[PDB]
Parts: sequence; structure tokens; C-alpha cells
Amino acid sequence: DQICIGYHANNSTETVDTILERNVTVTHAKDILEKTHNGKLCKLNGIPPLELGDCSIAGWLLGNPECDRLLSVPEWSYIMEKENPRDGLCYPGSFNDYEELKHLLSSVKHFEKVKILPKDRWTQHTTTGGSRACAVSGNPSFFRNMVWLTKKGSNYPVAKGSYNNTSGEQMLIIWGVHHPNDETEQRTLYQNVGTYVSVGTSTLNKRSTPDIATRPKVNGLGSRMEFSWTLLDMWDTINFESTGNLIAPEYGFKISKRGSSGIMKTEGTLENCETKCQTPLGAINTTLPFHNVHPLTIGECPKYVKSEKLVLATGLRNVPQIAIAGFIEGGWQGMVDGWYGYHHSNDQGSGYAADKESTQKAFDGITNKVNSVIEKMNTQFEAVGKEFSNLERRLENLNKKMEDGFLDVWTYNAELLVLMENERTLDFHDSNVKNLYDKVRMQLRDNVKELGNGCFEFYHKCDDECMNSVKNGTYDYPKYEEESKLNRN
Amino acid sequence: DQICIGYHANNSTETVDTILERNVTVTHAKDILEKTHNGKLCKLNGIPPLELGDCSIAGWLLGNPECDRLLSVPEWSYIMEKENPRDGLCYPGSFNDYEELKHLLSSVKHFEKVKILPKDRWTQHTTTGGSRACAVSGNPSFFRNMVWLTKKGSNYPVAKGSYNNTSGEQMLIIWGVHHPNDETEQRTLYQNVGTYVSVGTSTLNKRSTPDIATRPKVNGLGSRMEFSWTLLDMWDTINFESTGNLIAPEYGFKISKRGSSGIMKTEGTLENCETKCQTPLGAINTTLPFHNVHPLTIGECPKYVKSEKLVLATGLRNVPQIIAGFIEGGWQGMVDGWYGYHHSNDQGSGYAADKESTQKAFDGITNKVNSVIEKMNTQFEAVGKEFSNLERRLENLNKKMEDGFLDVWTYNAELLVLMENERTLDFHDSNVKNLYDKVRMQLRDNVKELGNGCFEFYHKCDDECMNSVKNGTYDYPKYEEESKLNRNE
Amino acid sequence: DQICIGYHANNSTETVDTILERNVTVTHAKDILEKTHNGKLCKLNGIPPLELGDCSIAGWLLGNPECDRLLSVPEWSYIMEKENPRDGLCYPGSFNDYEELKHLLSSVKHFEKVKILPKDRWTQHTTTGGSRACAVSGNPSFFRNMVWLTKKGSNYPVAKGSYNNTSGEQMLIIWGVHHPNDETEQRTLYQNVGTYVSVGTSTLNKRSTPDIATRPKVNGLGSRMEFSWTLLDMWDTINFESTGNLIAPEYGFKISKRGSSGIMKTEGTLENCETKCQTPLGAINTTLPFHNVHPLTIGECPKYVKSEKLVLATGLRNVPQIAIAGFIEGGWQGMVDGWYGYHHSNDQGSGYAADKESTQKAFDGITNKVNSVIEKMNTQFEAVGKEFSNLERRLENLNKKMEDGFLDVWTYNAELLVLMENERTLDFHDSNVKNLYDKVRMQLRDNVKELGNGCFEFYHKCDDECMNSVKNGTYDYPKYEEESKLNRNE
Ligand SMILES: CC(=O)N[C@H]1[C@H](O[C@@H]2[C@@H](O)[C@H](O)O[C@H](CO)[C@@H]2O)O[C@H](CO)[C@@H](O[C@@H]2O[C@H](CO[C@]3(C(=O)O)C[C@H](O)[C@@H](NC(C)=O)[C@H]([C@H](O)[C@H](O)CO)O3)[C@H](O)[C@H](O)[C@H]2O)[C@@H]1O
Ligand SMILES: CC(=O)N[C@H]1[C@H](O[C@@H]2[C@@H](O)[C@H](O)O[C@H](CO)[C@@H]2O)O[C@H](CO)[C@@H](O[C@@H]2O[C@H](CO[C@]3(C(=O)O)C[C@H](O)[C@@H](NC(C)=O)[C@H]([C@H](O)[C@H](O)CO)O3)[C@H](O)[C@H](O)[C@H]2O)[C@@H]1O
Ligand SMILES: CC(=O)N[C@H]1[C@H](O[C@@H]2[C@@H](O)[C@H](O)O[C@H](CO)[C@@H]2O)O[C@H](CO)[C@@H](O[C@@H]2O[C@H](CO[C@]3(C(=O)O)C[C@H](O)[C@@H](NC(C)=O)[C@H]([C@H](O)[C@H](O)CO)O3)[C@H](O)[C@H](O)[C@H]2O)[C@@H]1O
Ligand SMILES: *[C@@H]1O[C@H](CO)[C@@H](O)[C@H](O)[C@H]1NC(C)=O
Ligand SMILES: *[C@@H]1O[C@H](CO)[C@@H](O)[C@H](O)[C@H]1NC(C)=O
Ligand SMILES: *[C@@H]1O[C@H](CO)[C@@H](O)[C@H](O)[C@H]1NC(C)=O
Ligand SMILES: *[C@@H]1O[C@H](CO)[C@@H](O)[C@H](O)[C@H]1NC(C)=O
Ligand SMILES: *[C@@H]1O[C@H](CO)[C@@H](O)[C@H](O)[C@H]1NC(C)=O
Ligand SMILES: *[C@@H]1O[C@H](CO)[C@@H](O)[C@H](O)[C@H]1NC(C)=O
Ligand SMILES: *[C@@H]1O[C@H](CO)[C@@H](O)[C@H](O)[C@H]1NC(C)=O
Ligand SMILES: *[C@@H]1O[C@H](CO)[C@@H](O)[C@H](O)[C@H]1NC(C)=O
Repeated sequence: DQICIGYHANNSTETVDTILERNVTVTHAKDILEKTHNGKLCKLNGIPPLELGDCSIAGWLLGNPECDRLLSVPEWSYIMEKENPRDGLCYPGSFNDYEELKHLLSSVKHFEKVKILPKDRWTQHTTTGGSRACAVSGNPSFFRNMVWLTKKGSNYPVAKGSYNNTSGEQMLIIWGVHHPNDETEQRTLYQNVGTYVSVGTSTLNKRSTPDIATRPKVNGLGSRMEFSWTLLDMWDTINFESTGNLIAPEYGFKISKRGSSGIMKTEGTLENCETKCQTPLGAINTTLPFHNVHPLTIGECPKYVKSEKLVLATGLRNVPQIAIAGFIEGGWQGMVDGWYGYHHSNDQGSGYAADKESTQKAFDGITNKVNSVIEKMNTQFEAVGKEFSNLERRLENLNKKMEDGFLDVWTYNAELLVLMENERTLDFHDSNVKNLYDKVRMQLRDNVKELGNGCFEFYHKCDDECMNSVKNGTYDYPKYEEESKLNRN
Repeated sequence: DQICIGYHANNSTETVDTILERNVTVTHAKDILEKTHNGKLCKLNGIPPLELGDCSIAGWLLGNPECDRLLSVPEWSYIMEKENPRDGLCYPGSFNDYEELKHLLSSVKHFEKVKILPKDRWTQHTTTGGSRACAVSGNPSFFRNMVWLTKKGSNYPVAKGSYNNTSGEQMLIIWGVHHPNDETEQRTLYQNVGTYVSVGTSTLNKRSTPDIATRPKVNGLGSRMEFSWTLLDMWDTINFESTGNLIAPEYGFKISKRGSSGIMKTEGTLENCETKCQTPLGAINTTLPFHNVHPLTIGECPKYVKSEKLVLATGLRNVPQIIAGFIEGGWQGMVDGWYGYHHSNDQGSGYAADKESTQKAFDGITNKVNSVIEKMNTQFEAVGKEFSNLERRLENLNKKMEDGFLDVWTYNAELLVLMENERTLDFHDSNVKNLYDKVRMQLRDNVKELGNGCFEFYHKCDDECMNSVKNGTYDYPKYEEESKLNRNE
Repeated sequence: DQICIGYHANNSTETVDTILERNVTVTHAKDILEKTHNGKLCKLNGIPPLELGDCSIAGWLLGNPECDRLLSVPEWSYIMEKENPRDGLCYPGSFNDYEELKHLLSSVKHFEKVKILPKDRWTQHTTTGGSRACAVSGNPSFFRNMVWLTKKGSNYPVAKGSYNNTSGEQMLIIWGVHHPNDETEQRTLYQNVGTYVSVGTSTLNKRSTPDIATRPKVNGLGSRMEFSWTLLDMWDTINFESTGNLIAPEYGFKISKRGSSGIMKTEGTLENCETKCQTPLGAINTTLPFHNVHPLTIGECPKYVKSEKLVLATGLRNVPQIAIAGFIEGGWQGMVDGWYGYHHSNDQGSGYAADKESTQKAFDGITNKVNSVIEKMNTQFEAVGKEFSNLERRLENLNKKMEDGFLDVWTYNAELLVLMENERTLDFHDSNVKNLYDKVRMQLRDNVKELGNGCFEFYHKCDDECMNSVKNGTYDYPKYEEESKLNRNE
């Protein structure tokens, strides 16, 4: 007596945004933005990071007496460093090309300390010099990785040292120069005035001269110490020559592991976890293509956008409004086996149903849409943090401009794409329902009476079999032609 | 006995383009590209700019005698400079890290001058030197903000001078070193050979030595002056030591207000006018998201693209070729809606408008336009940087980045406008067909279709009838028997 | 009598992808990505490049004896260099601002060597020194474009030299400083210790001092040579002065032409062809806006993406199967005249047809869409690739990040745009067929019997003229209204 065509409604309350309307309630929705972390600094690929504590990279490499817990350091995934470390250079001074050194350390996962110039080889000089700035238990001391050379008796002969890199990998060597505060200091320490420090390799040639002047007091001293570094290649020799003011190295750091890493600025401590993407606030465990947790990330991470919600409409519109009418008035609550379906009402009882073909096709289409949006984003290993000195403000501003531009582009594209796709899927569902209605109408032809709310009354008597035939798409119009014709007039 | 469904046409001649057609006439349109400007140089947020005129930043800071009008500069919003300033370094020479100083000046306002080393403290030297390159009224002169130390009598005692920064903010200090032309000049001015100039702070350590050589004549002189600068922190000291060739400062430059600003290269003058976005050709006053006036801007300005027109379709097509309905074309009689009815019966014809559909479509189009416009992020930013003559690669990098972003935004904006125009022009047609189908479903067999846009009834149906058809409360059973009777015959 | 509305099918096997479906067979497709090249290095705009071979730029400019074939070189479009050239600085040393020199010299396209300081004017010094580091036929030699000054007898007087730039354009000048190995070498070659080299222009001002120390042996020598360069403006003067350790120039390079060029790092040889875009693997000639051959290109080249397929659907969906049914049951194979058409079966004879107005409109729309996608992308001359020193790794990382970000942006945008436009095209074709069906039905009205498979069965006897009339759009309802009513009731 009746067969109606409609769609499915539920008790959901998820709202989605569209380029034409705002706050539209849908049956189902998928979130493609991640907003949750665990709030803990954790391991990366199972390898604990290098927790420097209150030390700095220079303090670790030079061997500050307050950083004695890092004399031997195992393999690491990344480096954790405070924004303002307290234990850096105990003796005041500088460190040439510090940022380049940090960037180099952002690509090595393990070192190996090798003794290259033993302290006992300097038989003609004093090697037991220290200062009150780097004091240990009230006694003056010095760095644990470098040697301070001083006159023995009243003579300072020319000091020579060499090292042939037979270790098996690239080696990093750090030396220093000393700038005293007065000519009295220079005479007391080296016995001669007008000295030089010469360092030379196969591709490096550097000569330095000490500067003697009165400077403001830092850590109680008016003197400074300038440190420089180099990368010694395999089977390559490095030569040291100096008449005074040479802070010679005793160890060299050879690169052993090599990989991808970075420096992260936090103020926390490592805990027991395991993650793939790490942020200064916490770790991220997701498969979504976007997130808004933090811009500075280390690892394989989703894209960062400046949005608050990015929801893709998967299901139909929720119009809870409902003999029983069809899809013109609204959705159906009693149909739970699919998306688009039927309701039949004859002399053998009423009931709902579902159309498997149309629902399956729509489901496949929506799944493919979501997959196309999600799996077309390329994810790699990147470290966003970068360090620039106070004389490189233009470079820092260029970096900041690039990051801001990329962020703006991705935010705009993501938001507009979500809005347009939501509009298209909301039109897709209505098109599907109307196509089903039109197919049923063209199959039924004049044998029925289109009421106008969404369904038809038959002009004949139809049992269950004819209802299934209409639902299955195998109506036999000529069989009921004569019977249905009589009742029309 | 007729009721037609159709849309609205006028005499507008605006033109829009879509992804499938070009040069399409529409009833209404919105331009989202700004192409006009005031033509003057304005004040940004009320504050007048700093007009240097014929002077450079170096000339203003060092105190060129021809820039004596800028000795007390008030608060400024941005800096106006010429491409090739005439009045810079009157005495030939160079300025170390000039572009970094300009970049620092990009983010400072008002500024304040304090005297740190009075010219009268140098009791053991001569302080009244001058040159003909910087001459006033024919007589030789020198920079206003600097002091040239020369021997007094026949001796040049060691020169010392210190300043403790108790002003209350960071400070900018500039000093210099003199490179003479021959040894006789050196002995005439300083009485000694082999001199040095040493400058030291808590984080700076610099020693410089004069170089004496024959050089080409610039402004009549074969000698040069080299200028350097530093940023002094609060409660920090700066020390000066020299045995010759020292150009000591007298005034120390102190930062008063900070913020966002920039440097604009222009050949104009300031006029009485105000804005929030500034361009070297004029001032922009618009709310649109895109503009094409000039790539270099200072302030809160729209995105710059290389396009001539970006027009959004907010209305229907103009097809006024005609009573007939929406199949043939639009109507001119409708003046209070987009979709409506024209009715014709025994008691007088006329037009009308469907309020619900028009309101829904108007809200949708307004939401679309607002979504396109309001999703753009506008923040203060100043395009334009300076690079020296040994930094071609950095300038090329900056140019490539800006060009890439420009290309991305241009392509995105054009394609988005095309696609949205196509979507809107399909949306209107779908709305009109929806109204037609709704009316047909309500009217059912009681009427006859015409393939033109309207229906001819099978009964007599007055204004209450026709309001009900427009209202949506047509009652089928009232005329079912009457309207059937005429249909068979 | 019948008239069915349908579309066109063929035997194509090309497939496109959409946002809702994958591997959809289409009648006509357009590939907008270029994947092929000629595999050879050719001339840009009809001008051969500069083939350095085994000598590097520094060795070419200094005049290394092993690349004497480059003493005079003609016009060039770009430069072909090897990744690790063999003949560079024969005498071990360094070269200041080398990358800046390469970047500047990548925009020159022609030089002109000019003798600025002849070797016969040094009448108080010995100018025949040479080394075994770069020797010819077993005898010591030196760089061809530079002069090594050594003491004459037992004296080294102060050396002075100047040049005024009257050539006509900017001129490039290179000089050097020699760093000995011990004091004995210094006293043997220059007779005094504590020397300097001073170079001065209207803008430049430089003073240098040699460094004497023991260094590891490279090419058997413990000494090094340091080279510097400058640009001399028109009507400017350059001054030289030295008490020792000066490698003076003899020639100067002036800039004849100026333009767009770059440096290619390849190990191939020039062959006879001509193109507008060049890659290290080959050359590209195309009108498509995308390619995936090689990231580093020189010329006006399409955008580079990380994709393997970018196909725009131009035609219809290809459902092969089709009394003769209409567009409900599938496409039509025998209608090779257009996209949307008809089919009739009357007494006089059956046959196919093709609607002209709808097909023309659809063709114009699709062509406009393709032209909008292609022609809106701006192509400019660009040379991708920069050289950075081993102490500027941060700048190299910055450049790499910029290039990678732009590559990802363009890749994502291109793939999503293709996926979207394919869906709109496939929906557009179905909309067109539906619109034609509805137009015929509403024009032609109750005089027929809709069959539901895509066409109608006329109730009257429609001859040919009526068939062209309904196909025309000028059907006459009142003519057959009375006759149709008679048979319909029965
Ligand atoms: C080794 C020592 O005690 N040196 C001090 C020096 O001693 C003189 C000795 O050389 C001479 O033969 O005999 C006289 C007595 O007749 C002295 O014993 O005397 C100086 C004062 O005249 C000291 O001055 C003060 O030293 C302070 C700090 O000492 C340390 C430091 O903690 O920095 C430690 C060592 O003295 C020294 N390290 C060495 C030699 O390896 C360093 C050294 O001076 C650095 O170069 C400091 O820049 O200094 C303060 O530096 C204070 O300002 C200064 O007046 C000598 O310490
Ligand atoms: C103070 C003065 O006039 N000096 C000139 C010098 O005169 C001498 C006297 O001071 C000395 O005791 O005895 C000798 C004789 O034994 C002189 O009587 O004579 C020089 C030539 O022999 C001058 O040369 C010319 O100076 C020019 C520049 O003068 C200025 C200038 O206009 O730039 C200004 C000052 O006169 C001069 N000195 C100071 C302290 O400012 C400076 C200075 O010389 C340089 O400009 C900077 O180092 O320059 C031209 O430079 C010209 O080329 C040169 O021949 C002495 O000016
Ligand atoms: C001219 C010459 O033969 N010099 C070699 C020198 O002979 C001395 C001569 O200068 C002196 O007047 O008289 C004594 C005899 O009383 C000698 O005859 O002897 C040196 C060894 O003690 C040399 O040693 C080796 O030279 C190698 C290469 O030599 C050359 C070269 O081809 O690079 C030869 C050039 O004539 C010489 N001069 C010039 C102006 O180019 C250069 C020059 O020394 C370079 O600056 C080297 O840095 O060197 C190797 O250099 C090897 O290491 C060295 O031991 C003198 O070559
Ligand atoms: C949509 O709903 C949110 C609450 O989730 C509300 O803040 C916002 O104002 C709503 N927007 C409109 C246009 O009503
Ligand atoms: C350094 O050691 C390698 C291998 O033992 C050797 O070939 C090389 O000659 C050595 N270097 C020097 C300067 O002898
Ligand atoms: C559209 O009109 C403009 C001028 O209004 C004209 O320049 C252009 O050629 C026209 N486009 C076409 C396709 O005719
Ligand atoms: C500079 O002045 C501040 C003011 O309190 C003082 O603390 C500081 O010690 C002074 N500097 C020196 C070097 O005395
Ligand atoms: C039309 O609809 C409105 C709905 O508010 C109703 O108030 C009015 O009585 C209706 N009029 C007719 C003639 O149906
Ligand atoms: C599409 O076809 C290709 C071969 O042409 C095949 O590799 C791929 O798996 C197919 N994809 C789907 C979804 O069937
Ligand atoms: C260099 O030549 C130009 C033109 O011949 C001349 O004007 C200039 O004075 C010359 N330079 C010098 C230092 O004389
Ligand atoms: C078809 O329409 C065109 C329109 O001008 C007309 O010229 C032609 O005669 C028509 N054909 C028939 C068979 O009516």
C-alpha cells in the first residue's frame, strides 16, 4: 500500500562547518586535527636523549668541572638543553662559530673520546695551571679536556705538537687562546711579549696574536679565553706551534654513529616512554595529517596549522523530524542498518529496510575521499629549531618569515579544503537519495501514485514478494498492467 | 489562470569569469582586489615619520654638518630615505655592519641622545681637528657627534675613557679609526708609528691597527675612516684605549621606545594625512584581502598578487530575453527578490517574490564571501631588506623566497575565484529548479505543465488559492473532484 | 518509434583518478606531466656552453697549465663543471670568496682578457720563478695569468703598480699572497722578513701579512698561496704595493655581455642539438606545466613535482555496454560523431546521430578548463642550484628547507586539483545528458510513453520530419495532440 524512500538519523550532536552554512549537525564526522599530548619528555626510537642538565654544549665539550657527569656519554636521539644554562665557560671568553658547532652536533648521535696529545708529553712546560673561576671544593682548577701551558722555571721554549688521524673517522679538535689583563700577567705566565699561536692542517691555516688590555670584570676576572674548532679528516695531520698563550687540547671527539637529531630547549627531565614525534610540551601519537600542539618539533610529525577545529563531514545531515513520510520532511530514526533505505506498509506488517548497493557505494566514496585527503601529505624527519647569533639578525628574520609564510599557506589551504569538501559531501548525500527516488519512480511508472512527501501508494494489491522485487530492482511492470489499470479509473 | 517561476534581471553590466566560461554578465558582483591609493605619504597611527631628506642613516648618526636639522629628532613611525642619498660620509671611509645597524633601526622609535664622554675631559690631547671635506662656511669642520684626537705639543699620551651604562636602557655607541695616506701625515698628527685602537666590553674584545698606503682620491683625500658600533647592555661598561688614530664618540645613543617600523626608499615629502598601510606610491585604505599596488609595504596590508581583476559573483546571470518563466530567461518586473512568482488570473496579474528561498540563498552567498575574505591573516610586516656587495647569494635567496610566495598566492587566488564562480552559477540554477519541483510536487495532477516555467490549472483558482500555492499550504482534496472533471474532456 | 538519448563509447584504455573513485577508464585523457628527455647536453638558445672539462673555475681564471685550451673562450650560455675536478690550484692553497665569485660569474656569458700589467715593467725584480707543483714537460712552470716576483741579486725593492679602468665596463682582478714554510725560504726568495701586501681602490682597502709555519705536505709542498678578487668600477684606479710575498696579476677580465646563466655539475660532453630547458640528465621540450625529471634545471622549465601521474579527464566515463537501450544502461559504441547524441528507429530506417549544440558547449567548457589549469602558471628563467662553503652549513640547510617546502606545496596542490577537477568533469557529463533528456521530455510531453531505460515510445506515427523536429528543438505539440489522444486511451 506504501513504500517510502528516506535516509538515516541518530542522536549525534557533532557540528561541521561549510562554505555556505555554519554549525550543521551531522550523523558522523572525522577529526583530522590533533590537539593532545602526554606532557612528558620521552625517548625517540627507544634511545634516551642527552640530558645536559644545567650545562651547555661548550661546557660539555670543554669539560667544565661542574659537568663531570658527562665525561662518558652513551648514544642519544636528541639533545635537551635549558634556555639559560648556568655552567658554560667558567673562565670568561668567547667561542668562535658556536652556532655552526651546534648545527654539526645536530647530525651526530654518538661520539668517542680519544686521547690525542697526552699531558705528559710536554716535558719542557708547566701543565698544572688553574684558576679560581673553575674551582673544585675550594681549590683552583681548570677544564678537564684542555691543558694550560705555562713557563717552566723562567723559559718558554717553542711548543710543537702533532697528531695523524689514524682513528678511523672524522675528529673534532678544540683549542684556545688566552688574552691577559696586563703586561705583568703576560710576563708572569709566559716570560715573553709579542707571542703567537699557529694551527695548521691540510686545508686550514690560522695564526692568532694575544690582546692585552683592561676589560670589565666577568666572574671576577678581566681576562678572556677564545676557543676555536676544526674537523680533522681521515689520514690528515694537525700541527700546533706557539710561543705563548696556547690552551692545548688533550682529547679529540671522533664521530661514531651519525644520523638525524636536533637540539630541543626545555626545562624538564626524561621519563619512560617511546615516541616518534616529540614537542617541548609532550609527545604526539597520531595518524592525522595536522596538529596544533607546538611549532618546534623533532621527529616525524604532522603539519602545524593555526586552527582550532578541522572536522570532515562523513555522515548525513541530522534532521530528526520524521502514516510515515519520506525524505522530504526529514530523516528516519528507526532505520539502523544503513544510510539510505526503504519503509514498506502492506497487509503483512510494516517495517524498515536498507539499500545495500547505494550505501556501499557512498561509503566507499567517502572513505576514498578521507584517504585521499590524509595519505597525500608527505611526512619526513625534520628539526625546526635553529640558532643564530646576535650579529645575524637578518638571517634569523628571513628564517622566521619563511616559517610564517609556510604556516599561513597551509592554514588557508586546509581550512578552505575542509569547507569545500564538506559542502560537496552534503550535496552528495542529497543527490544519492534523489537518484534512488527517481530510479524507483521510473521503475514503477504509472502503476503507482506519487503522494509528494517521498513515496507512492500502489493501485493494486502488493504482497511481500512485490515489495522485495521493487527493492531488488526487478519489477515486472507488464504483469500488473491490466490489474493496476482498472483501479486508476 | 497561470503561475510562473523565474528569476531576476536588471541593466547591470558587470562581468565575471568561471572555470568553464569567460566574460559572463551578472546582476551583482564584488571586487576583492584593491587597485587605488591616496598618492601621498601619510602618518602611520598618527605619528609622523622621520624624514631624513638628503641625508643617510650614517650621516644622521655621526652628525654630518649638512644634517644639522636632525640633531633633535622626535618620535617616528617609519624612516623615509632616498635611494642614493647625497649627504652621507663627508670624510671618505666605510661603516662596518651597516645593514645590521639599519635592521636594528627598523625596530626602534623616538630614540634619545645622552652625552657620555664630554669633549672637555681630554685635557692631555687636542680635540679641535677638522677637514675640508666636511666644511661649513668655507672653514674646516668635522662630525658633530664625534671627536678627533690629535697630539698636543709634541706628545700623544695613552688615551683612556670609560662609561658605565646607568641610563636605563640599551645603548648604541659608534667609534672610528683613521687610516692616513703617508708616514709624514701619521707623524704630523700622532707623533708615533705602530699605534692601535682597543675597545672592550663584557662581551666585546676588539683591537685594530691603522694601515698606511697610497689610495685613489675620493672627495680630494687619499685617507679613509672606518666606523664600528656596539650595543651596550644595562649596568655594563665600555673601555677605550688608544695610542693613536682614535675617533672617540661624545654622544651615546639610547633606545627610548620600541615597536615595529621600517625603512622606505622614496623621493617624496610628508603631507597632512593618515593611514594604517603605506606604499611608496601612496596610502591604502581598504578591507579587501588582495591588492596589486606595490610589492614593498609597511603596515597592516592585504596580500600582494600579480593580477588585474578578482571579481566574485554574488548574483545571477543576466539573460533578460523574457509571459514566460526561467527556461527562456530572466525577468525585469521583479524588483524585490531573486526567485519569485508572476501570477495571472481574473482579478489582476502581477509579480511577487519568494522570501524563504531568496533569504536562504542570500545568506549562503554572504557566508561564502565572508569565508573567503575573513580566513586571511593580516599582521604587521615590512617587506624590504638591505644587503651589501659581498652578499649576493643572501639577496638572491630572499628574492627567490618572495617570488615563490607571490606565485603561490597568485595561482591560488585565481583558481579559487574561478571555481567559486562556477559553483555559485550552478547553485542559483539548482535553487530555481528546486522551487519548480516543489511547486510541481504540491500541485500534482490538478494542473498541466507547459515546458516554459509555469503551470496552467485545470480549475478556477483565485488569490487565496494562489497565495496558498506560494505559501506552501495547497489543499489537494478541495479541488480533486472539480479539477478532475475538466481533465478528461 | 523510439528516440534514445545517450553518450559515446570507444576502445580506450587510459585511466584517471578522482576523489571518490580510483582507476576509472575514460574516453579521452590529457597528461599534464612530462617524463622524458633526450639524454644529451645541448645548446641554450643556439649558443654552445663553456665546457671546462677537467679544469675548475679557479684553475681556468688563474691559468693552470693543464687547461691551456681555455686561454681564449667564446660566448657561452651556461657552464659545465665536474663534481670533483682534477686540475684546480696546482700550487696548494685557498681562494677567498670563491662561492661569491662563482655566483657572479654565473651571469656573464662573455669575457675579454685585457693586459693591465705587463711582465716587462718589473725591471727591478725577477719574474721568472716557477714550481714543480704544476710543471710542463718536466720543467717547472707557473700560472699563465699571474706573475711571481722574487729578489733580483740580493735586493727586493718596494713594488708598485697601478691601473686605471678605461676599458669600458667592470673588470675583475685577482691577486695572491704566498705563505712560505720556513725562514730560509723567505730569506732565499725575498731577502727580508716582516713583509706586507697592500691593495687599495676607491672602496677596497686591504693589508696582508704572510704566515710562516710547518704544514702537512700537499702535492709535496709545505707552502700555500692565498688568492683574493675584487671588481673595479669604470674610471676607477687600483693600487698595488708589497715588500714581499706578492703574486701580481698580468691580465684582467672585463665583462662583455650580461644575462642569465648557471653552473651545471655534469660529467658528459656537448652534442649537437638545441633546446630551451636543460637538465643534467638531458633536455626537455614540452608545453605541459609539470615535470619530474630532475630538480636542478637551467632555463625556462616547468614546475617540478614528486608525482608519477597527473592526468586530466577530458572525455566521458567508458561503460562499454549499451531494441537499443539509452544512457541508463551504459554508453554507445556506434556513435562516432560527438559526445552526446540520439538514436532513432522508425519505419523508414534506424541510425545514430549526434547533437551539435550540447557537444559544442561541453567541448568549449572542457577546453577552457584545461587552458585555465595550464596557462595560469607563470614560467620564468631560473637557475636552481647554489654553492656553499663548508662553514655555511646553516645557509645550505635554509636553502634546502625552502626548496623542499615549495616542492611539497606544489605537489599537494597539483594532486588535489587533478583529483577535484576529474570529479567535476565526470559529474558535468552526466548532468549534460540528464539535461538533454529532461529538455526533450518537457518539450515533447504526454504524447509518448516513457520507457525508463533512457528513451520514449511515441504514441503517434512520427516520420522523419518530426524526428528532426524533436532533434531540432521545434516540436509542434498541437499538430498530433488529437491523434495521440485517440490511441492512448485504447
Ligand atoms: C701562581 C700564583 O700564585 N700567582 C700569583 C702571583 O704570584 C707571584 C709569583 O709569580 C712571584 O714569583 O712571587 C710573588 C710573591 O713575591 C707572587 O707569589 O701574584 C699575583 C699578584 O701579584 C697573583 O695575583 C692575583 O691572582 C688572582 C688569581 O689567581 C689565578 C686565578 O684563580 O685566576 C690562579 C693563578 O695565580 C694563575 N694561574 C696560572 C699561573 O696558571 C691565574 C692567572 O693569574 C690568570 O692568567 C688570571 O687571569 O690566576 C687574580 O687573577 C687577581 O686579579 C690577581 O691580582 C697571582 O695569582
Ligand atoms: C695643520 C696643517 O695645516 N697641517 C698641514 C701641514 O702643515 C704642517 C705643520 O703642522 C708641521 O708642524 O710642519 C709642516 C712643515 O714641516 C707643515 O707646515 O702641511 C701638510 C703638507 O705639507 C698638509 O698637507 C695637506 O693637507 C691637506 C688636508 O688638511 C686637512 C683637510 O682639509 O682634510 C685638514 C687639516 O689641515 C689636517 N689635520 C688635521 C689635524 O685635521 C687634515 C689631515 O692632514 C688629513 O686630512 C687627515 O689625516 O686634513 C690634504 O690632505 C693635502 O693632500 C695635504 O697635502 C697639512 O694639512
Ligand atoms: C732555485 C733552487 O734550486 N732552489 C732550491 C735550493 O737551492 C738553493 C739556492 O736557492 C741557493 O742560492 O743555493 C743553494 C746551494 O748553495 C741551493 O741551490 O735548495 C733547496 C733545498 O735546500 C730547494 O729545495 C726543495 O725545493 C723543492 C722545489 O723547488 C722549487 C719548486 O719547483 O717549487 C724551485 C724553485 O726555483 C723555487 N723558487 C721559486 C722562485 O719558485 C721554489 C721555492 O722554493 C718555493 O717557494 C717552495 O716553497 O721551489 C721543494 O720545495 C722542496 O720542499 C724543497 O726542499 C730549492 O728549491
Ligand atoms: C556555532 O556554534 C559555536 C558553539 O560551538 C558558537 O560559538 C558560534 O557562535 C556558532 N556560530 C554561529 C554562526 O551561530
Ligand atoms: C699518517 O698515517 C697514514 C697511515 O698510517 C700515512 O699513510 C700517512 O703518510 C701519515 N701522515 C704523515 C704526514 O706521515
Ligand atoms: C572579454 O572582454 C575583454 C574586454 O572587456 C576582452 O579584452 C577579452 O578579449 C574578452 N574575452 C573574450 C574571450 O572574448
Ligand atoms: C655601574 O653602575 C652600577 C650601578 O649600580 C654598579 O652596580 C656597577 O658596579 C657599575 N660598574 C662598575 C664597573 O663599577
Ligand atoms: C500562510 O502561511 C502563514 C505562516 O505564518 C500563515 O500565518 C497564513 O495564515 C497562511 N496564509 C494562507 C492563505 O495560507
Ligand atoms: C589501479 O591499477 C593499477 C595498475 O594500473 C594497480 O597497480 C592499482 O593497485 C589499482 N588500484 C586500485 C584501487 O584498484
Ligand atoms: C682615469 O681615467 C679617467 C678617464 O681617462 C680620468 O678622468 C681619471 O682622472 C683617471 N684617474 C686618475 C687617478 O687620474
Ligand atoms: C531546424 O531548425 C532550423 C533553425 O533555423 C531551421 O532552419 C530548420 O528548417 C529546422 N529544420 C526542420 C526540419 O524543421
